[PDB]
Amino acid sequence: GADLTPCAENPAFQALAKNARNTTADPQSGQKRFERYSQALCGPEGYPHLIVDGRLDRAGDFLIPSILFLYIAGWIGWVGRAYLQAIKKDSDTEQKEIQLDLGIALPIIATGFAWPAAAVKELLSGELTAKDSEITVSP
Amino acid sequence: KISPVANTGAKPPYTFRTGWALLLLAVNFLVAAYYFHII
Amino acid sequence: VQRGSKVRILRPESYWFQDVGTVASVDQSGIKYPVIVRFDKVNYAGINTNNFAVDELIEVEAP
Amino acid sequence: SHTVKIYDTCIGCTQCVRACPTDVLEMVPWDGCKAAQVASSPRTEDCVGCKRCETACPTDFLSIRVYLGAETTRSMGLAY
Amino acid sequence: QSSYLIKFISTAPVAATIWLTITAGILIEFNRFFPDLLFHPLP
Amino acid sequence: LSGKTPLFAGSTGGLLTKAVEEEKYAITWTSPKAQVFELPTGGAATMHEGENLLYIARKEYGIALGGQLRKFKITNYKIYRILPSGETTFIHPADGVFPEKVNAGREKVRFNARSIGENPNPSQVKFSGKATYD
Amino acid sequence: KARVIVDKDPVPTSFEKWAQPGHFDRTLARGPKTTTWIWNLHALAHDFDTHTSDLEDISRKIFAAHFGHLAVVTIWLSGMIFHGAKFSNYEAWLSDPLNVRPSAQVVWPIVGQDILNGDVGGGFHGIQITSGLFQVWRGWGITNSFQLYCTAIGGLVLAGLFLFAGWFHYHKRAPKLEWFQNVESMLNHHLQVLLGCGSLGWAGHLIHVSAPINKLMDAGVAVKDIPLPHEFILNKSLLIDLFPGFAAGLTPFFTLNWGQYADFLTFKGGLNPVTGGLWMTDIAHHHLAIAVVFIIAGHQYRTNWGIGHSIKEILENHKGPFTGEGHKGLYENLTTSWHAQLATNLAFLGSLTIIIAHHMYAMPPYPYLATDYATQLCIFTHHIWIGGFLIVGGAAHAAIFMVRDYDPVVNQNNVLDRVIRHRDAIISHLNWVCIFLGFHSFGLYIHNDTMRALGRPQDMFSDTAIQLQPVFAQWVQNLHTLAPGGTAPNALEPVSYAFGGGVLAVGGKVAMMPIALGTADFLIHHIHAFTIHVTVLILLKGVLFARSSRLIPDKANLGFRFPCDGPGRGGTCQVSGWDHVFLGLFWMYNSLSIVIFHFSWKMQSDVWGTVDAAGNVSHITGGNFAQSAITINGWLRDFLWAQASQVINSYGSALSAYGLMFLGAHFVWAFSLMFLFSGRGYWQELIESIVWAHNKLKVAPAIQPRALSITQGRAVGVAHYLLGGIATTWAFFHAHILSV
Ligand code: CLA
Ligand code: CLA
Ligand code: CLA
Ligand code: CLA
Ligand SMILES: CC1=C(/C=C/C(C)=C\C=C/C(C)=C\C=C\C=C(C)\C=C\C=C(C)\C=C\C2=C(C)CCCC2(C)C)C(C)(C)CCC1
Ligand SMILES: CC1=C(C/C=C(\C)CCC[C@H](C)CCC[C@H](C)CCCC(C)C)C(=O)c2ccccc2C1=O
Ligand code: SF4
Repeated sequence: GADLTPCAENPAFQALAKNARNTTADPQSGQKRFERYSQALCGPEGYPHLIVDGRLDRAGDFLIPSILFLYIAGWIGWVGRAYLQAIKKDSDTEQKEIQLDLGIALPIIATGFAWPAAAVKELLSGELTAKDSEITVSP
Repeated sequence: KISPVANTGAKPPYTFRTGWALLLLAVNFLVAAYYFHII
Repeated sequence: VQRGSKVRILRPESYWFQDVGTVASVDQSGIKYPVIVRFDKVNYAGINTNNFAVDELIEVEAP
Repeated sequence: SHTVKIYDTCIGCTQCVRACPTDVLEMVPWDGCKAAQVASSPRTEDCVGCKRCETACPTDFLSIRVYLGAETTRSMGLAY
Repeated sequence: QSSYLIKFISTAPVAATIWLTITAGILIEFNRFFPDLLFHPLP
Repeated sequence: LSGKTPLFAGSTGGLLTKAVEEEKYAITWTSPKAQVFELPTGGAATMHEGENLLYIARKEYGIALGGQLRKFKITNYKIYRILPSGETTFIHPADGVFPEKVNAGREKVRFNARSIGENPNPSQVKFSGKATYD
Repeated sequence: KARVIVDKDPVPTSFEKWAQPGHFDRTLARGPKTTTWIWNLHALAHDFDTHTSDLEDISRKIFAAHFGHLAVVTIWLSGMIFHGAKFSNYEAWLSDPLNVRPSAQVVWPIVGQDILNGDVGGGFHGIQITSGLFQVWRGWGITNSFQLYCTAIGGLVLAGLFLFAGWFHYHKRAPKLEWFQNVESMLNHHLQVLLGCGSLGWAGHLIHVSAPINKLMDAGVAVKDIPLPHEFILNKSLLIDLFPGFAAGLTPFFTLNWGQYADFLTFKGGLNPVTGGLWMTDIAHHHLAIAVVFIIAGHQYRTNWGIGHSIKEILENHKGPFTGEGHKGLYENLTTSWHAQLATNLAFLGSLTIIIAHHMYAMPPYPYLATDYATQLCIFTHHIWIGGFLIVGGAAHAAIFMVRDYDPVVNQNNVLDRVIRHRDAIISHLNWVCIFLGFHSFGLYIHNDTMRALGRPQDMFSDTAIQLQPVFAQWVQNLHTLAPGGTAPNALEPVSYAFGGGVLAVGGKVAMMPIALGTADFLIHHIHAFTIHVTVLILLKGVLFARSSRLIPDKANLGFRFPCDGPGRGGTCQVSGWDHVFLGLFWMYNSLSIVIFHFSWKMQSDVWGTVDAAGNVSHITGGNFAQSAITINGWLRDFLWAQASQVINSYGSALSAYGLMFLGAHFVWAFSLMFLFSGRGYWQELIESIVWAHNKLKVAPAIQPRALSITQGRAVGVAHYLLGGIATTWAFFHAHILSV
């Protein structure tokens, strides 16, 4: 909290709420917007402010979006990492990169929901990191 | 080939690295404690 | 090293330095850098092959 | 002026000489048992320095380099 | 043949266009029903 | 030095003041036929059936021309260097053998027995007057 | 010996080659070992000359590729009129073209973007349009939506026919090389049928449909009261009431009593007072005169009946004392190389497109176009830019002809060989002209810009000070104002009120007035001449020196597209014909950008503005052009800083997208500077370190990643530099003029 008030009681917020300019086709989209934003904290200007402190009182701001991202993003990286590794054993690696082998990819895309488990498994004992001595380097 | 490009000579736990880093981390929580009014 | 063996180069200033490569041929002569190798990754010029000496090489896997 | 230095990784492809615009490089017989040909750079005074010799070399890194240096009329490509 | 058509769809652009349009349509369609979503409302 | 000039009307692209003051060059060749060939500096010119001779401002014009001559199956091209005092020097096929082909009489020059990685560092050689490429 | 020669089923129609890429080239067909293969795939897709050497295979691809291109244009053109049918206010716009703004685009009620559908007018919520399609349809006599709905389906049908043609030709029925080489037949057909008959046909539509209908509409009748076009044809009583010349019929035509058609084939040459636009009868008489000239002109060439000209004989017989063999060999070059034909067609087509933009603003040829300043400004700006790009393309393919298709045997002592053999004198003098103009065009601004800061307004180059008047143009102006009477006697009013004459007022607006030329126009016209000469120097140099130079004797062997040819000889950077085109585009953009700026401020200051009943014309910017356009700070102040107020303040209103695209355009311009200033060498070493992190975590790509090629980095930059530039003034021109 710094130079702010609750959004529900702030006058400048209520001033903007009367003229909300509904976004979607729904007529009440404007009033429905300002209703939910009353929970957040607002400043003198009348717009809401988010606090990414990490306090559980206000976690929907950044913390819940933060967790939802990393589960989605690690899905993409684990899938890409596994699809790239599976191709390397095959003969024609470069063509499969451009012309995707969907038979190999979609089973991998079916997985990835449990990417944190496989990540920890490779970290504890496996292939998450190659040795520095066996990687190309400049002089 | 006079000097290797990769260094070696350490063990799994890395006691010296963890000791100083955990100290730096302990200070960070102490600052957070005053901010959250834990102390 | 015998022909058909995977080999890890140790020569600096090589694009494939600290990378594995097969041995396509060896020359039974007094020539320096007699061993011929081939890699999957191409260099900046796209040549994919170059000759190297015996001391610049490790036998990673058997032929 | 521009020094052209050749190293031991030559294999006698002769692709450097064919690319020289000014005929600076000339193959010479390697007395050793490597091959009957290894490159040389006798007429280095006419080296303009276009690096065509380096692009044509098939080694991992070059068997022949072109270290630039002092400039002259022949090197700067001046017809005036 | 159909085997050739599938390879054309599996290439980089067509696979990217088909996938990104699907991810785009989801965010697009979700945003018309659930309008604003500045944050997650906490009970 | 003898020969006939290629027949062309002339061109601004050509010889300049440098030729009078320092080191004009020349190129000589002989062809059985009389074709049309592009000159080194713009334009097109015919060539006579015997002992064609052309004056060029640099050495690069000649070898660039010689490469074009090889398309017409002409391999006897000789380049000279004419100084202001009239001194001429036979240069490009310095021996009877061309450069790409090997000849026993020649010697290696500016050859380093080591590889590029083995060259010394600059800090090892500073204020001595020597370079790393030596 | 014109003949239809065709090969039956050369190329099959399998889907196999779709899957495997790089089929067209052998180097790319091997495999994608590297990411540069991807970029090279697109850069070599249309390089048919690199795919094969047989001109039959090249021409068949080109002739069929054109058909697929036409389908794209027809789908586009059919798409525009379709939007006018379903989502538009055109039916309401005809009721009041002066109070309702034109709109045909509607964006859906999704996140925050329903704002763009503001109250454009006529009870319709849509984006305001500046292409001017509404004025065209009124010129076409379209008065209802169903009529437009029918035309759109016809274009889509026409699109399939063109699409069917390219399939039928490349695969089933491929013409041979002889079919394309009969030039004398091609030119007769295009002049007579495509241009002559097409012009003659449009005269029929104007005479029967547009001219009568528009003559009822400007009178004041309701849109519903207007009969349909077929009603005019069947019922001649309605047609005779407006144009009584039709009562005589077609007999005055055949009997050469052509004066009876004077009612609807006039030569007034002025603008319609009611609707700002040329008279439909004058436009009706236009195409009829054009068709006869084109139909007659196309019979010049032989086309296999012994009667006509051989173009080879015309060119060869035009020799002279100065030119050795004249135009001998040009016919062979133009009949053995597609690039030469492409260079000529592009260059003069681009100059044509610029020439259109100047005619249209002074001679508005559509109804109510002049009063719509927004349509008029974007229309001029549009074709001005497209012509600039096409001219630069002409120089590129002109140089590509040299490296690829030049034959020294053909071009021996001809007009072209003689041009290359004195190229130094051409450029050295053009170099002198470019310096002379840049000093005496821009230096006069600095002298004014410097003097006004020093408090010395008397020492400036201004209308009160030293003024350099454009006497030559003012003389040519008076000749046009006096063309009514004397020379061109039958003309009642001049060809345009821009040259001079009385003012024209539509509603409260001004359609056109005399454009007075003072010291400011004398300077800007020289600025244009300065900037035009320099891009010619850049482009013309690439053409002559693409084959060889004093620095590089063998430049053709390296090709049209090579980065440097080494770092020696000082530095040989950007020595190719390609890089000249890359540099010329910035100067094309520099020159063309002042033209539209000269147009915007002059027309707003001197021409456009509200007009009172007493003739008092309250111009938009208040005549500030004369005393402010002489200094650079005046443009920065009065043009850029002032007129951009509508753009930045567009937030929270219907024009908010223009403020966004305006601001976003500056980004892409600056993002361009990454690739222009930098070099491939740094970026490859950066990717090297990033590849290590992937080799660490075993995410290493099989296709080894490499930085972009050198010529690509230059190409990628100029693409951004121009896109980010043009989009900026695009939004500024739009948001400013649309508000005012
Ligand atoms: C009826 C279906 C059909 C089929 C099966 C084929 C099959 C073939 N054609 Mg063919 N062709 C067709 C219709 C067809 N064509 C039509 C209708 C035309 C007239 C335009 C042509 C004109 C044509 C030419 C001129 C050539 C071929 C060639 C080929 C062969 C290689 C094509 C390839 O792999 O590239 C596949 C490429 C694509 C699928 C991309 C095509 C993109 C389209 C045409 C344009 C899209 C424009 C779009 C609006 C731009 C938007 C940009 C922006 C939004 C991003 C192959 C046998 C080539 C050949 O034989 O090589 C020797 C060749 O030179 N065809
Ligand atoms: C009639 C018009 C026309 C035609 C038929 C051609 C045809 C050709 N040109 Mg060419 N050119 C033209 C106009 C034309 N050009 C103009 C106007 C210019 C000046 C800009 C050039 C400049 C030019 C150069 C500099 C070169 C060619 C080359 C070529 C050849 C190969 C091009 C290629 O592979 O295509 C494929 C081309 C690409 C994939 C490039 C894509 C560029 C995109 C479209 C730019 C983005 C613009 C877009 C509107 C931005 C908004 C949308 C975006 C944000 C999504 C081919 C014969 C090349 C060649 O080697 O010829 C032998 C070559 O080096 N041309
Ligand atoms: C504002 C930036 C700027 C300026 C001033 C110039 C200036 C010039 N460019 Mg250019 N150029 C630029 C940006 C610029 N360029 C950019 C960004 C590019 C990349 C696309 C290029 C690419 C480019 C090419 C490719 C070419 C040029 C050419 C030219 C020259 C044209 C001749 C001319 O106008 O006479 C000279 C005019 C001026 C210098 C204008 C200002 C001079 C004032 C009025 C006089 C100064 C007063 C006084 C004497 C000062 C004395 C001070 C004392 C204390 C010393 C000129 C030197 C062309 C050329 O050289 O052909 C001859 C050419 O081919 N340029
Ligand atoms: C990564 C580093 C970075 C970043 C982020 C910026 C950021 C900025 N620079 Mg910049 N700059 C940098 C480094 C950077 N600079 C460096 C190193 C230099 C060299 C010194 C410069 C040189 C420079 C110049 C010379 C200029 C800038 C400008 C700008 C501004 C761009 C204006 C704009 O678009 O507003 C941001 C607003 C938007 C993006 C919103 C509008 C666009 C909408 C959203 C379009 C739709 C986008 C859509 C999602 C994607 C398109 C898809 C479609 C194609 C299909 C912005 C503040 C320009 C400026 O405006 O300054 C006044 C300018 O002229 N900079
Ligand atoms: C709590 C909180 C906070 C804080 C945070 C932080 C400070 C953190 C950091 C963290 C860190 C300091 C960490 C680090 C890490 C490292 C690493 C090392 C990473 C990475 C890993 C890996 C190795 C990866 C791999 C992978 C995976 C796993 C999956 C996907 C793919 C990939 C391959 C990528 C804040 C204030 C913001 C907010 C509130 C709350
Ligand atoms: C930045 C820069 C680069 C580097 C630029 C690069 C490597 C551009 C890379 C473009 C994209 C990001 C490549 C990767 C695209 C991905 C494969 C797409 C992923 C798929 C999803 C988007 C669907 C050069 O190579 C260069 C060369 C010469 C002069 C200047 C420059 C220069 O400025
Ligand atoms: S290695 Fe290079 S310098 Fe040696 S012969 Fe081959 S091309 Fe010539």
